[PDB]
Amino acid sequence: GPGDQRFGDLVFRQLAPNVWQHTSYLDMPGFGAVASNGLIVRDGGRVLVVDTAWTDDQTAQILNWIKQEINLPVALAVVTHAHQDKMGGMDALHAAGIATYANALSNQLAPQEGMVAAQHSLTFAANGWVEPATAPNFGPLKVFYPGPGHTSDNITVGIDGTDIAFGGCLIKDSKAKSLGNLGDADTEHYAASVRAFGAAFPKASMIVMSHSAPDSRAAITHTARMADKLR
Amino acid sequence: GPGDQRFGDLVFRQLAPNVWQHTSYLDMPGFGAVASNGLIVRDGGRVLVVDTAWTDDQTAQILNWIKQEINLPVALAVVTHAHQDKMGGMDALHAAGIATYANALSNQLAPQEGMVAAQHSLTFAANGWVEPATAPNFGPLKVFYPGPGHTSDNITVGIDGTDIAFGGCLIKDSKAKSLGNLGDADTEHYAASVRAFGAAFPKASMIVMSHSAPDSRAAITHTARMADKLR
Amino acid sequence: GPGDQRFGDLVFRQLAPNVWQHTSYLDMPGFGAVASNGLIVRDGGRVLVVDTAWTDDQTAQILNWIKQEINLPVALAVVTHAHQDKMGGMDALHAAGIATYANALSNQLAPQEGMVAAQHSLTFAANGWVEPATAPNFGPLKVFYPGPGHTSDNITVGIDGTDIAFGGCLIKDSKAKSLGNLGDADTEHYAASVRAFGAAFPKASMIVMSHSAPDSRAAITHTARMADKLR
Amino acid sequence: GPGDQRFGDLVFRQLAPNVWQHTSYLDMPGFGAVASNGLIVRDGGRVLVVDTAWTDDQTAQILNWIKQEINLPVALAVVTHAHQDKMGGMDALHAAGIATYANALSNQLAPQEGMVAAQHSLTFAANGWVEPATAPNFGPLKVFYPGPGHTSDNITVGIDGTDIAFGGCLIKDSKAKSLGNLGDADTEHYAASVRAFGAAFPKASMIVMSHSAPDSRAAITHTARMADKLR
Amino acid sequence: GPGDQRFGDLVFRQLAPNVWQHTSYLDMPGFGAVASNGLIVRDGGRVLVVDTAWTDDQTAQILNWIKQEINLPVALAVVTHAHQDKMGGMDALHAAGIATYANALSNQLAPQEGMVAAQHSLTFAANGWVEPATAPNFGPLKVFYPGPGHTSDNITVGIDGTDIAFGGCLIKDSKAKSLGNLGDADTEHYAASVRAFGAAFPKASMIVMSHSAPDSRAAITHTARMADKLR
Amino acid sequence: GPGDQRFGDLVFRQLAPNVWQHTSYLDMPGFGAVASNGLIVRDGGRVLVVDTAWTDDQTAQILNWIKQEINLPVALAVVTHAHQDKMGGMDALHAAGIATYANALSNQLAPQEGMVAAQHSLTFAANGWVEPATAPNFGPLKVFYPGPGHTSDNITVGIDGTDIAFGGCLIKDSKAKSLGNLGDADTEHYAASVRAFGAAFPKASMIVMSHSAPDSRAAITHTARMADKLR
Amino acid sequence: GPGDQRFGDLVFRQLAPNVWQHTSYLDMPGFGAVASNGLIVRDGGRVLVVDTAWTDDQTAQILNWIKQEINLPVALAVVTHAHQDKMGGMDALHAAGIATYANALSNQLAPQEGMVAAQHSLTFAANGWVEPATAPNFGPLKVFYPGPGHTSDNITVGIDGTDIAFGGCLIKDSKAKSLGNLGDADTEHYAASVRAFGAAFPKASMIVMSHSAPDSRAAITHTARMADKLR
Amino acid sequence: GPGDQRFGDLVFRQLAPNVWQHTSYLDMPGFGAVASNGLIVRDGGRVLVVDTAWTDDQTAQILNWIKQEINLPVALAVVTHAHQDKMGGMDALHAAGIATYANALSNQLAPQEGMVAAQHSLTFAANGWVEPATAPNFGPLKVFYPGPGHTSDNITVGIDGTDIAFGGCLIKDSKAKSLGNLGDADTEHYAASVRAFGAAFPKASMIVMSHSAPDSRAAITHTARMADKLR
Ligand SMILES: [Co+2]
Ligand SMILES: [Co+2]
Ligand SMILES: [Co+2]
Ligand SMILES: [Co+2]
Ligand SMILES: [Co+2]
Ligand SMILES: [Co+2]
Ligand SMILES: [Co+2]
Ligand SMILES: [Co+2]
Ligand code: NI
Ligand code: NI
Ligand code: NI
Ligand code: NI
Ligand code: NI
Ligand code: NI
Ligand code: NI
Ligand code: NI
Ligand code: NI
Ligand code: NI
Ligand code: NI
Ligand code: NI
Ligand code: NI
Ligand code: NI
Ligand code: NI
Ligand code: NI
Ligand code: NI
Ligand code: NI
Ligand code: NI
Ligand code: NI
Ligand code: NI
Ligand code: NI
Ligand code: NI
Ligand code: NI
Ligand code: NI
Ligand code: NI
Ligand code: NI
Ligand code: NI
Ligand SMILES: [Zn+2]
Ligand SMILES: [Zn+2]
Ligand SMILES: [Zn+2]
Ligand SMILES: [Zn+2]
Ligand SMILES: [Zn+2]
Ligand SMILES: [Zn+2]
Ligand SMILES: [Zn+2]
Ligand SMILES: [Zn+2]
Repeated sequence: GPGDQRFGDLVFRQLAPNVWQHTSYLDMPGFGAVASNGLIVRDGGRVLVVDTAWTDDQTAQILNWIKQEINLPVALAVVTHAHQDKMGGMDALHAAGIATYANALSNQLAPQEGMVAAQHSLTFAANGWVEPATAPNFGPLKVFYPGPGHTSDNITVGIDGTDIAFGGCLIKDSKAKSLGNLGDADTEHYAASVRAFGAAFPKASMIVMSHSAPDSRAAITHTARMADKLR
Repeated sequence: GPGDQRFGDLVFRQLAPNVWQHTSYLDMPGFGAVASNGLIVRDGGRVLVVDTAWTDDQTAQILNWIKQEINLPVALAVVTHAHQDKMGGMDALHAAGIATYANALSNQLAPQEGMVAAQHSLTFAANGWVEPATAPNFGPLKVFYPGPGHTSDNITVGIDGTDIAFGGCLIKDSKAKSLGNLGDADTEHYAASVRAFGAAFPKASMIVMSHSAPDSRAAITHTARMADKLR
Repeated sequence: GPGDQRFGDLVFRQLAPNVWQHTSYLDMPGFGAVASNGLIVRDGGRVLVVDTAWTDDQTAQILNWIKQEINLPVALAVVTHAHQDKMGGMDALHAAGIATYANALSNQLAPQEGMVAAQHSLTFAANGWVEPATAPNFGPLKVFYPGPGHTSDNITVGIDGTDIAFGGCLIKDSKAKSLGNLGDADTEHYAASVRAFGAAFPKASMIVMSHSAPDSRAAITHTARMADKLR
Repeated sequence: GPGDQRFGDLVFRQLAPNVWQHTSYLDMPGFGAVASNGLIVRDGGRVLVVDTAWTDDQTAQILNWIKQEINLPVALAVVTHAHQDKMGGMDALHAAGIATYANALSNQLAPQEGMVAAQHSLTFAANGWVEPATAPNFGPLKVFYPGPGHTSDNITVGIDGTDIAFGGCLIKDSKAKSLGNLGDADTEHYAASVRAFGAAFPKASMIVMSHSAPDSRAAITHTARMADKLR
Repeated sequence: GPGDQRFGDLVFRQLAPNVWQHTSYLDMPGFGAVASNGLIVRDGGRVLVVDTAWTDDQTAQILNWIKQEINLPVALAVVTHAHQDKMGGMDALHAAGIATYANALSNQLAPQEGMVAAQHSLTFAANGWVEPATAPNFGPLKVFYPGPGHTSDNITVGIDGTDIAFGGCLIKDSKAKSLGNLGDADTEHYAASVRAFGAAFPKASMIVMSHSAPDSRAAITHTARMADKLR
Repeated sequence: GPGDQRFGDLVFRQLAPNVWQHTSYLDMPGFGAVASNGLIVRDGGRVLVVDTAWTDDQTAQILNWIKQEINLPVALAVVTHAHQDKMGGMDALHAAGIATYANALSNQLAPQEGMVAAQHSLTFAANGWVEPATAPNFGPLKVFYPGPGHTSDNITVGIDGTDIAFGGCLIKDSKAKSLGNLGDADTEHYAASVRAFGAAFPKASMIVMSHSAPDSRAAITHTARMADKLR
Repeated sequence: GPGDQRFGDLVFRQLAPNVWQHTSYLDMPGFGAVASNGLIVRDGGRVLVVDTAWTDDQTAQILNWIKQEINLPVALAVVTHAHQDKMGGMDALHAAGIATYANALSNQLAPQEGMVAAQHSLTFAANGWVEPATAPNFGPLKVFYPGPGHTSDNITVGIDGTDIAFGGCLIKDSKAKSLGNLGDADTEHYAASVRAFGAAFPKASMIVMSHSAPDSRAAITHTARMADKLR
Repeated sequence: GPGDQRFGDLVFRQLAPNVWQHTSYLDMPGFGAVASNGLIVRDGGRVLVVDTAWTDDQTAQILNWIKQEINLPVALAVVTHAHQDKMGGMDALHAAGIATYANALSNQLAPQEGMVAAQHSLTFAANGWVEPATAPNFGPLKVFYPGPGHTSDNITVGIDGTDIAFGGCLIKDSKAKSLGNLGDADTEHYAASVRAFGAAFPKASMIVMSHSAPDSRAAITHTARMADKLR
């Protein structure tokens, strides 16, 4: 004990001595309140953020929680693709003077997706790993592009020094009944991309995702199996 | 009763309490007067236009008919590809201060096709549906890119709250003897694109097209069959 | 009777049968709650907005008030310069699909001022009046650039069919003790610009401004006199 | 004998064995039908056009008159500034495949003036004469930029081998009561620009202008005198 | 009688009452003097040029021959790809004020090929035929892009009203021992492109090419057969 | 005690509990070893750097000294103009992943000055103070553009919470015999710019400059007097 | 005798009367000091450089060695791909005023690879050989793009008048146990690219590479065999 | 003895052991054959060229003369303004692979002047001297922008190690009757610019110019006196 901290409209669940999952909620007609998960990482003397909340106001609340509970500057934020639940709060990050990073493709896609682009673009080598020159001061954040799946631009993040890997919206939990919103999905390459994510972080035992509590590696396998049925 | 209204050089046929088909004519050496069809949609307190007439003057006549018969501001116009019969009257729309929208590819293609580009570009998700952020205030207009067919950029429009779907020049009537002008056609993907249009609006029973009176879904099937013979 | 309507955190004061002043408030350390004024114009079947509120949330409240009290589409919005109290709520307008307009210089200045640029740029003739081609569907809104003053980009708006002229932050009331925030001011040309505004709308008897209740033409004279002391 | 030829809605007056003045009319509320004048020049085996008519349709009529009465290809057209009466018919010229030329500033100004830009830009030396490299195949057309006056971009044309100089809208006849539309005028430099035009073509005895029948050099002097009263 | 006219360093052979072949020579170490052929077309009252000579000086000689023997303005020139023998004389054309046209790809390729780009870019429909809007005043010149072969950008020209088709360097004579310079060749698509050229001008009986006297359709067949051996 | 710390080839002199002056040296033929001064500021949990050293290697040594003696991340660096002694070490900062800032004009000037541009551009209001939106996380660093002097782009920095103002190369000590390198100087505005710097930081009692130990406000007065003799 | 010259931190081994191999070293955690090889070519009265050293300082030492041992201007440098060991010293070359050349793709890739781009871009024909117009004054340097392998942009250089071909990092020695760093490798096309290199320089008997002493053609064969196991 | 060498159509006069004046001629209707002068400088092991000849062919002859009489690579060429006599032969320099340099303004002006731009742009400090970073390997060539005169872009060159300064077309000989072609002249600043040139090279005793044999400093004084009469 104790339990997941409620701060404002958000929930923070500590996953590791230096890692927290931030959760925000959006009301969707019929589907109740839909949770979206991101991460907060303390690395020495600075905080790293993965994904925004649904909105600018919710994202501001994240920064407030950080200030109150951690009290270290937020050095940077990386967002995992151009959808509202991951990049809906970019303005809040920028207003706070936080350097933001996204896949170059995410920034390209941002206008048509109605999102505000990140200030900096990540570029990835042919093997999927981020080119280090485009990801300065990322520290323990290992960024990997597994290929097109949930979206064309979806990227994933592993946390060095932990057993945690963040699949974002590419990954669903081990009992999910569907792959959810496939509006921007690449049905052909989805399955391969899921498995590439698993191979990129072969030792991760806690898989964090956007819309379900952290699961085991079974989440990866189950998602890839659902994705096979699309091609 | 009564019949199709003649206004100036144009004909307007009411298809629904809030939908009219606008028809303009161009003299083509040998082929008599060739009709081109577009749509006019009343949605609450504003009018939406699909496609221009062959010319700027004819398009001005459309706007005049709207003012006389409907008397609501034309909020926007969407044009379905970069050919004279669909975008020949862009200048008239722009002179009237009407916001115009086309497929991004249509605007790219406009100069080589001798057309004036729309002021705004539509972008489509991988599944063919327009990204909502690029189509503000479209209301009941459901815009879908079925893939290359009549042209590389041809798009289609369904009207929510009705049984009407507009195939433009992609679709021919159920007894057409050919697919017409294939000067910019994608013979390989034409058939698949036609069928994608049909699947995108599976409940539509009135199929509107550029050069023939509204037909049934048989128009879709027959067009796809003719298109099969090209690949 | 009755009095100024309170809606959410905002106040709306009707100035004319088709004109309302919208007021929003921002807490400034020491200066209490500082009011910023804009305008709302009903012109036939559509609403025109002049200036946003301080914030996106407050601006959303403006749109909500319009929907409840007027129930007509907001055809466009024009913002009078790149400062928070005039352009702080651009995102809210854009999210609502409202076409936004600003001085071309305002859009140029927006990034350095930390503002979101308008979607469309206004250009002005040498005499100060907006070039009509860049201001489509403005209706009764007569837009005039009086020259540099409060800022380099500040523009003014007269409302045809009324005795109302909006000076924005260029004009202060007839008893103001100073010209306020001169952080971006052109001290040399301020006085001349104020007088140009007065001459541009010579018949206006109700002068609306950003931070004080509507005043008479004495507001113009008094502001110009204060501005003389800067050069 | 005989008199000025009426062709369609236009009037053509022969000024020289190889020069005609083309006149088109636009209805202006109160000011009756307002004439705008341009020039047509036969130079050997090709026709040169100075200025369009008010509209695209009227400009098409010019080309038709040329074909019927001269029957030589229109090698090029030069337009004298970005206003409707001079550049309102650009689309007609471009549709006919005619190479169009304007002051670089005119093309820059075209969008805000609601005009279609010329395809090619003229650049002028410090002395006001067109740089020959930017005016290929102009033949007897001597193009001169006298400085800002009626507009910032207004240019003038002399016809080599004749006593004719075209002042466009910069020049008014010797009994004009005002300088007309000063909406885009440079009141400071107008007078000097008029006199520069006169000095550029010191031997011209027939001065052609936009809105009045050809006059003598008294038109230049009288215009410059009216312009003096603006500074 | 009589024979092929020698003018300066060039040879002109009349192929039709309004068509001449222009030939220029360049010394290549070992291969003697290598001839390159282009075309000259009289169409009414103007001359059309296909391809330049090897050099600017030789191209100037072409223009001089035209002036002496035809005495009509050269309305335009089209060049068939970005190699020295086809575009080596662009500067001479531009100095003479002649509007030049090339495949858009040719202009893109011009810098790396050490060529001066044409002033205007031709764009081709999916079927290979030039989009008319990009080829104004081409008259009897029917321009067709057969696909990649000799180069990626090579285009071909048929002359309406004659039995002549110009294959440029894509086509070799019916007894050629090789396809010559394949330095920029597309060995995979060469054969298909040759046959597409033949199909595009199915009635042409005189096939003109760059490096050999006009041949029959056997030149097309033989070239395609040689090209088959590359894939 | 004790004295100025020697670290590598550099000297660090503590000016305040959170401010150090960094000094690097470059051998100039005849003028011995020429010192260039910058600043290092500790603000809470991060370090701020003003100006680089002469070279990349020397600048790397600065970062090493910071790590050893302070052990806090360098959040950002601001450089005061595009000359070797101020921006010669940009590559070292960028290699370390440090966000760099300069006057927009400095970045514009960087190529011609042979300098590497900063990653971010500072923009200044008309009154000379930096627009806050372009200077995120600057903390106690108050950046002011005094106008052209030593160079066109020279900027100055005050340190909030101290009596220190940094004039860079604009200011010389109170006994300097000349204004030094005037190769890029604005001789007309130099004097006024010096006095503007003094007025911008009216309470500063320790004036830090590039080439001489910290002096009093007499440095400002004396520099302005020398600058008067240039106009 | 004698042996390989040690100059500063570098080693120079003469391969031919006008060719030297330059070697620089970088400490890699665990892998000892890793050598990277480039070439130096004397061609008449000027020196040509292939590849930089790991660092700017090491590259400066190369230039110093050239000055001391050869004493001819370095006309140009060509770098073989965007990695530290080949382009890490670009700044040193540029500071010395040496014209630098790289594959256009290398310059495109330079930012994401953290490299400084070359000043000029090489473009290659479809057959792999450099387009001569983009490689002026290269002399005996025959530059060939074999296709993607070690990286997407890797190019190779043969030295005319010698038996030497430089494979860079594409080629490993005849007993290498792996293909080394495959972080940016194209595993699919690597093998074919290696063999293309061999075919491009079929007579070369001394194969020079980045990380091993010059070997025979067995290096090519062995590398291609290792590369086969990747696809 | 002996006299000025005639090579082809050109004359070369040796001014110093390492400096030659190159002269080319162009026939101008009435003014006989007009000479234009440039310079050739041997600096160690390479040749530097100042200005081209009137034409590409004449410029090629310059390069041929250099090869025959000096036999050293031409490292670079600098051209002194965008007029035919100074930049008419740029193509010849570029074809030979010679790096060309001009005032940035000259390159900007080149298209309108009908000139081919230099490959590299020179930028000048406020004092008129070229910024060294933009003039690599210039050696003894001291380049100075004296301000607008003959043209807006005219630059001047001094030769270190000699008593020679090249004024180009800015300077006329000590008995010239006029300032010649003032078509692009700045009549206001001409005089001051001439005197600035004189002050920039205060020790030069041989003044070289475009259209007259080398003169004394009296050429400078006399030119400045003629220029005074223009303002
Ligand atoms: Co937002
Ligand atoms: Co039109
Ligand atoms: Co906002
Ligand atoms: Co038009
Ligand atoms: Co040429
Ligand atoms: Co550096
Ligand atoms: Co470097
Ligand atoms: Co040339
Ligand atoms: Ni940044
Ligand atoms: Ni990489
Ligand atoms: Ni695939
Ligand atoms: Ni499962
Ligand atoms: Ni818009
Ligand atoms: Ni989408
Ligand atoms: Ni396909
Ligand atoms: Ni059927
Ligand atoms: Ni205007
Ligand atoms: Ni002023
Ligand atoms: Ni008062
Ligand atoms: Ni053109
Ligand atoms: Ni000129
Ligand atoms: Ni003036
Ligand atoms: Ni009079
Ligand atoms: Ni087409
Ligand atoms: Ni293919
Ligand atoms: Ni055969
Ligand atoms: Ni500001
Ligand atoms: Ni000043
Ligand atoms: Ni003193
Ligand atoms: Ni270069
Ligand atoms: Ni090539
Ligand atoms: Ni492949
Ligand atoms: Ni082996
Ligand atoms: Ni400088
Ligand atoms: Ni001046
Ligand atoms: Ni004299
Ligand atoms: Zn998503
Ligand atoms: Zn069509
Ligand atoms: Zn303000
Ligand atoms: Zn006008
Ligand atoms: Zn070729
Ligand atoms: Zn400095
Ligand atoms: Zn590598
Ligand atoms: Zn000149």
